[PDB]
Amino acid sequence: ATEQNDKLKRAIIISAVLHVILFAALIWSS
Amino acid sequence: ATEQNDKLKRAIIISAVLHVILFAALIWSSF
Amino acid sequence: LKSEINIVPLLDVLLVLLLIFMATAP
Amino acid sequence: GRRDLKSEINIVPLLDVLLVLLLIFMATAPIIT
Amino acid sequence: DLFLKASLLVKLIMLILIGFSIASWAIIIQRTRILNAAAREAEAFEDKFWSGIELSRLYQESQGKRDNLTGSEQIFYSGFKEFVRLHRANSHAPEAVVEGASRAMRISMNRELENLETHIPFLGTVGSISPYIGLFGTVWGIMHAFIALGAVKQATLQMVAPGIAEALIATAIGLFAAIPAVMAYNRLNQRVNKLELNYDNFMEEFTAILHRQAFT
Amino acid sequence: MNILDLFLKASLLVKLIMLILIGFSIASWAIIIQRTRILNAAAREAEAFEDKFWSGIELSRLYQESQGKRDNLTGSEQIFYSGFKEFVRLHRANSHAPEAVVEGASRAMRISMNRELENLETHIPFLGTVGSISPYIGLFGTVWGIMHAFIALGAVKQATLQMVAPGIAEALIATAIGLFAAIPAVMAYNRLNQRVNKLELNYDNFMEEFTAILHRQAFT
Amino acid sequence: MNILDLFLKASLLVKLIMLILIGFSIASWAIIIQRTRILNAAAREAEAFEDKFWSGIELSRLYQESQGKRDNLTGSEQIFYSGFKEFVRLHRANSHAPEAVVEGASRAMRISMNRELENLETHIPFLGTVGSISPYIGLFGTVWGIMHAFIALGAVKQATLQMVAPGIAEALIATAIGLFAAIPAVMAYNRLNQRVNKLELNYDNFMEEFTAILHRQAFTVS
Amino acid sequence: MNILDLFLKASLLVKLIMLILIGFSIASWAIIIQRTRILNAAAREAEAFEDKFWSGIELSRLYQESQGKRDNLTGSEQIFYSGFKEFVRLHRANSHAPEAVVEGASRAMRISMNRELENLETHIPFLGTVGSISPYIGLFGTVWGIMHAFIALGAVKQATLQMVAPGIAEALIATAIGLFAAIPAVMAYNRLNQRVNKLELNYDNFMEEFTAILHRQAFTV
Amino acid sequence: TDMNILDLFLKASLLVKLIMLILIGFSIASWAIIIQRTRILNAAAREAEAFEDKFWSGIELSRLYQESQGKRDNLTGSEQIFYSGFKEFVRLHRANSHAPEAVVEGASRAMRISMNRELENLETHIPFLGTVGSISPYIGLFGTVWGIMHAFIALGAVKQATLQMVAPGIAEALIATAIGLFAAIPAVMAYNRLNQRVNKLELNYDNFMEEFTAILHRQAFT
Repeated sequence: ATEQNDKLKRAIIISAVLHVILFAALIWSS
Repeated sequence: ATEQNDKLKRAIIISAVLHVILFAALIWSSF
Repeated sequence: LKSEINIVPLLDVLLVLLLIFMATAP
Repeated sequence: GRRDLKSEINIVPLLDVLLVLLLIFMATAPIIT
Repeated sequence: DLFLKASLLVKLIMLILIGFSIASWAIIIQRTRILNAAAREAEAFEDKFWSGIELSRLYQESQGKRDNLTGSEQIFYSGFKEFVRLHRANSHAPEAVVEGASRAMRISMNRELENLETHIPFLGTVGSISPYIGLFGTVWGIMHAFIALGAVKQATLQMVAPGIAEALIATAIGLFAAIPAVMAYNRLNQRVNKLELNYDNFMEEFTAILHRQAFT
Repeated sequence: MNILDLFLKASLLVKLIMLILIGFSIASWAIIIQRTRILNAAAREAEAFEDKFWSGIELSRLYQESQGKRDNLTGSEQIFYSGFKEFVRLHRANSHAPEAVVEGASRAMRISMNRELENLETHIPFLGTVGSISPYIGLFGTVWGIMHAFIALGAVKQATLQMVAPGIAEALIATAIGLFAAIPAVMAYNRLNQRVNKLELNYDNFMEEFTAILHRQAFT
Repeated sequence: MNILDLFLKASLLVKLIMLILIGFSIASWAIIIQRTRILNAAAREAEAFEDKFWSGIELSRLYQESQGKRDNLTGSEQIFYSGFKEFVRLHRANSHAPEAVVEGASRAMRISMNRELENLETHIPFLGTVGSISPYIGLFGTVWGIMHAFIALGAVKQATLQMVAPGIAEALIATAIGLFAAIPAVMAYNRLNQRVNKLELNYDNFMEEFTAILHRQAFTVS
Repeated sequence: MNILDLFLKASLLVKLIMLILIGFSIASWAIIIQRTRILNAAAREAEAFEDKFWSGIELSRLYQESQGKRDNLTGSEQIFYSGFKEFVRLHRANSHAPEAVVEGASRAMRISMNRELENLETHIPFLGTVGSISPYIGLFGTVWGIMHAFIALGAVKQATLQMVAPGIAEALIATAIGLFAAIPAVMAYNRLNQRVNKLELNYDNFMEEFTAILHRQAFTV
Repeated sequence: TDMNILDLFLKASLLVKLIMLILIGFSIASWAIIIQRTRILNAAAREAEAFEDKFWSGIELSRLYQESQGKRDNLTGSEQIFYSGFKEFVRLHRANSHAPEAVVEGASRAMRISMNRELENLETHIPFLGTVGSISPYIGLFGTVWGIMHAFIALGAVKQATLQMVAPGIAEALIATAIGLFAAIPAVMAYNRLNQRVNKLELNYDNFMEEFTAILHRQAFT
């Protein structure tokens, strides 16, 4: 019904934290 | 029969003149 | 339909960078 | 049925020759100095 | 400014790419206005056709707006006009009458789709070509650099700088013409494919009710 | 060296291009993980429904079993429920000729197939834009960055590679991120369109094969 | 000093690659100019015959009008003439079974329709070939130019990249003219195949209409 | 060997890109071997059933042989078994029109044909993406290596080979491995995809043949 | 250019020897396949029109089947489709267990199987030109990158360096791309042209098979 939008907001939360920790790990390498 | 080869040769000649004009315009701009 | 990567303008950047090394005159 | 033929512009081989050429110039800059 | 001092070839290349930029924006705006109208018009007609009002009444409506007949109305009117023409001539069997009428739909439906998409193929060329017109602009800028740099005792970045400037500007305008065109071409082309399926869907269900009308 | 130190000093335009391309990377990875989960569920559900429907259970039983869960219905089960509901409505309430009720059911199926199918392809055409424009937006950020460098450099009386190279290195970031935002969208858009086309073909074959049963049932 | 004297000074291999890529650019633009006019005429002739076929004239009267141009027939008229000839032959031969007459007429249309399309697409595979190899022929000229430059740079003791500027310049012109020969040919190959597929679909759709007419006529009379 | 220490000392981004491209290279070879084995077996086994079916054996005898193999079924035999089982089920269950048992068999054949083609074209779509984007993953690693070369050339009033070489070696290796992961997929993908379409045309012709036989059988009653 | 390619091959690292040997091989194999397949597609094109002319001569098909048994172990192309179709037609017509409608499609299977076996004999090495035309420039480029890395590793053994000493190592590495493109260009031209020719002969065999199955159908019912 509408829960697929909340699943999309959950999907944005996991892609955002995965990119934040990727760019943090990349910066931490130097 | 043969008219398609006439229209082909006409297209070859037109395209060759168009290339000669294009490469003349490029070479003229090189100076 | 398909969609590939288009990077043709990267040739333009590489040709400029290549010329910059040529211009250094060591 | 029918066959098909390889019509597309593969730009990758050209792109890789320009990258290799840039990398040669870039590596040799401190050799020429 | 640079455009006044640049070579005659670069003036033409920059004017072609600025021309493709303003033309591709004008086409993107205009096709979006047209496809918005055509989508709203189509769904508004489908609800009229399936209302349970009899087809002869919708034909009398269409006879009044014959001039501004577009989209599903212009498919419907062409099909029903040909159906009435052949059925009132009575020269053929009912299964043949609806076959001729269904062709008069398909001709009219092609005539509408070829009017909706009329400039969309050009955006496909602008999005494909603008990178290579940039690539030609940079090669001509690089020519102006190498012909000087190969003809001096020791070069400098100062003497090649106008060749770099002409090259990078021609690439920047090439990308600026390409991005709106390659973005909007797939968007507009997918909206045309949606209307093609919508009209093809109508044409079959309208052919089916005519087949039952003809045997009745 | 660290990316944040180069980001903070950069021109407003290339700094804005970074936020666009990072935004496309963030969004495209969310859309890929969301869509691939939805298409996996749809593929397994449609395959399970073809095995249920063709098992030889009577359509009266299979309809009332379907009707018990109508609020959360999807895929071939939605197409069946929409078709049979309209078939029953027309053949019971109006009792028109067999073709007149069957075309009405076929229309009701065609609507629900289009409605289910666009619910599979909700945000897929966004990946088609990201995969096609992202490398060009990256390259525009790089070309602008190299020009900017030369504009700052051009005041110097005699230039050298050492003073322009930091500006070129800062400018290449927009090409690298323009590709990093593109690769995953390219891989996914080309694959998800195959999977949706495979489901479209499955639903379309179910519509024809079920329409033949409604046609024969109404004719008898 | 200028592109003219650079081309005159260039190695014999770069001159040969120039003549090959100009030769393909000449030939591919000639094929595009010919084929776009052929497909414009064929698409118009198909629509201009099919309206007449659907004008309500008897097929026998249309065939009698077409017999007077047997030496000149093309497109949907040549598909119609091939279909009707084999129909009016097979129908009379035995007072024959209608399925066997109508299949034979539909097959006479199909073979005549495939025989017509190979006259429309005749040179199109050459555009697809020119568009495929021209990047590689340009790139071969580029790599050979860079090799000859780096060999010459290995011979002189005070080596510097200033010594190879004209060698890299002719190598870059060779790839640039390679993509110039490629691009019109690749875009035109895709575009002319879309046009031939649209026109093949129109001929295929006409064979179904005419097959239904023949099937209904044969089952009425036989 | 010191080569492992040089790899450990490379940039974190290039270490990830090497794991992605070496992962794609290994997965590409594993798919090319596995799909070549499967498509060889499926092409041979389908042909070895078509002759059996056309041997002039009565189809009920062939079906009761196939009932003894019901867990091992694949290809043209799984299409046959699915068609004949549904034909018998419908023709036995009630007095149905002969078109209804022919349509039911034709459907049961469609479903099992599609379901068997999914078992053949399992990892060929992925192999196609490796052959397509592997050079562009190498290109991204190459631009990262070039960037690490320029940021070193900018650092000191006279640079040296030992300072720039880390960026160059990362860029050359990312170019080389990007090509090495593409080559197997680029040769095999079009070949394997044509072999799946070869079997699709075999199964579609077997369906057309067997449908005509079942139609001609049903109309005897 | 004027540097010795055998001296280059002797000096270069083991993997550049294998890459040059593979690509030179591909080129030789590519030309050998193009020459051989050009003769075979020429012979098959003559056989197809020569047998079709014999078939429509009005001679009784049982006489052509007797003539074909005079070359049973030497059949090719269109005559092989005829012989194998007529063989299976005679074999089934003898077993009266099959109605004529159940003979004709059984015989048409023996035709379709035989046409497939003939096309495998025409097409046999064509899908090798498709790999040489597509991986060859990538194999050449993988060789170069390796040769360029080898040149800088050999240079880096001494801290004192000059462009004059590494420049021949660059030129010796670029040969792998030059050969890799030289093997690719003929293979792309010929893969497209040989597919175009094979696709025409498939269409002639398909048209012949529909023409002959109609002759079997009316003869079985007569």
